[PDB]
Amino acid sequence: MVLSEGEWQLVLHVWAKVEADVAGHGQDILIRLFKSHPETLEKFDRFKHLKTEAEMKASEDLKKHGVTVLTALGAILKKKGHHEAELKPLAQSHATKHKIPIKYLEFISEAIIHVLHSRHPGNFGADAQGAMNKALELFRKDIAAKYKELGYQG
Ligand code: HEM
Repeated sequence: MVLSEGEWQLVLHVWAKVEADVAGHGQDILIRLFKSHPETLEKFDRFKHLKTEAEMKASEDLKKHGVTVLTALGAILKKKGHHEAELKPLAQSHATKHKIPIKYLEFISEAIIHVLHSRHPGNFGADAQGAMNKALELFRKDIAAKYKELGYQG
């Protein structure tokens, strides 16, 4: 898979909007993921005690982790597909430490797209969506490759 320059520009255009409230987005994205796919919460020792949306929104630590996740993702997308060095420490931790199947990266991808629509009603069109989808798909495929490289079936 390869994106056009056009597609990458739309991805980065949308990302600047995320970077205006990273905490806000990172918080909503984690919560969306936890709500839609509750089995993902169980992977988080620090958070799995959070039963409901209202509890999740009042956790400062969940908000902080959202910043962590979006910071790393942002550094990756900014590379426009030349992201191998950024991917390695990430593939390493999520494969060997955290034990996250690739299927869960598809779920958080869907969460990101949803939050982007919720947070940017008039901004985020069919085209930007198509671009973000391809960018996230690229990330998922290349991280799946790095899992296999480390000996893991993602
Ligand atoms: C765009 C997707 C993702 C990015 C960029 C990302 C990034 C990160 C980063 C930077 C960390 C902290 C350092 C590390 O442990 O590697 C982290 C920790 C973690 N990630 Fe992810 N992650 C992603 C998706 C997921 C998903 C889908 C799950 C589980 C369903 C997951 C589970 C975890 C866990 C359990 C930790 C350790 C959290 C802690 O207790 O501090 N990640 N992730």
